[PDB]
Amino acid sequence: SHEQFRAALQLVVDPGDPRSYLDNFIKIGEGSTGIVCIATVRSSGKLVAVKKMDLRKQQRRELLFNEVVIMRDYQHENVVEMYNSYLVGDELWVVMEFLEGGALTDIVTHTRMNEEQIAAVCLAVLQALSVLHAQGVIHRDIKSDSILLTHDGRVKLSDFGFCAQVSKEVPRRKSLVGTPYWMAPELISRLPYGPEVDIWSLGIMVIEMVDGEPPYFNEPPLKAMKMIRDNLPPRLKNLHKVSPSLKGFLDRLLVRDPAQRATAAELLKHPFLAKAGPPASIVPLMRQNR
Ligand SMILES: Nc1nccc(-n2cc(C(=O)N3CCC[C@@H](N)C3)c3ccc(C#CC4(O)CCCCC4)cc32)n1
Repeated sequence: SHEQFRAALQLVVDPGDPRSYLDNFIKIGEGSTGIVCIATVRSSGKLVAVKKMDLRKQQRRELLFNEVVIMRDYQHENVVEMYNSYLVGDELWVVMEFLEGGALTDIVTHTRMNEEQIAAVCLAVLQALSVLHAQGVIHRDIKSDSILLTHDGRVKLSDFGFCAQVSKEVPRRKSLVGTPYWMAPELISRLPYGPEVDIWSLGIMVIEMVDGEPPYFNEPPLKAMKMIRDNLPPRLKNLHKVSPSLKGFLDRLLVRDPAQRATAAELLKHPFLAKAGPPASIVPLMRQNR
């Protein structure tokens, strides 16, 4: 029931009304399960971002739990920091860090990134994924929209609306959740899957950074959704533009066998991630000056 769900939420969220100390709401997106705004904290003049998700308009209402239960003040240098969570009226509100460089989607649709910057983004994603897999969490929707930047080129991971916990005891999942063009091959076929789905999506995101779109991004969602199931790993339309180091690194990502996919903890020792430029390398890719 709606009311039982609201009651359960009120036991984990911070009480009261955040509209007391927030104003100048500026809308910035409609991402995953809710709209995302920016507000100023009048008590300080600082800026924060606010994810508003209405319980009434949800496919699965049970998705709202995880990001306030799993990502409850979990700190990490490469993961968007959540400050507070409130239940306002009929919507759940998440207040967090304001990442000012936009999403990575804006860069891959407008410019071409050199291997030195691809390695930077990947180093950050794997750094955060390593810890997230050790603690038992799967992102389950890693893609361009899930990656935010600061003004200084630092990269953080976001959009945990689809994440899940595995930990000990039961260690797998079988839920068909995410974005169609970015998911694993043992996804569309319901099979017990662990953190490795993320890694696969990461590989597809690598493809993004090389071409500006996931394999079969031109086909409608189901038209490609089924299309990847039988096929072998896709390959980039611009493979001639990528060095063999990137190609090897990516060849240990888009492995069809989940038991022969690489693990983020073991992917950090790879050679390609020596090409990782300082975060400043990413800075010229943002809209300040392309
Ligand atoms: N600059 C800035 N800063 C902070 C947030 C933010 N942001 C914009 C979103 C948005 O709508 N986008 C993304 C861009 C492309 C567009 N198509 C759609 C968006 C969606 C979800 C979350 C999330 C979350 C958490 O799970 C992360 C861990 C802690 C709990 C909350 C954040 C989002 N953007």
